[PDB]
Amino acid sequence: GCCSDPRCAWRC
Repeated sequence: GCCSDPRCAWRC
């Protein structure tokens, strides 16, 4: 998942 990565979760 995207929300799995911090580089994405940053905006989750």
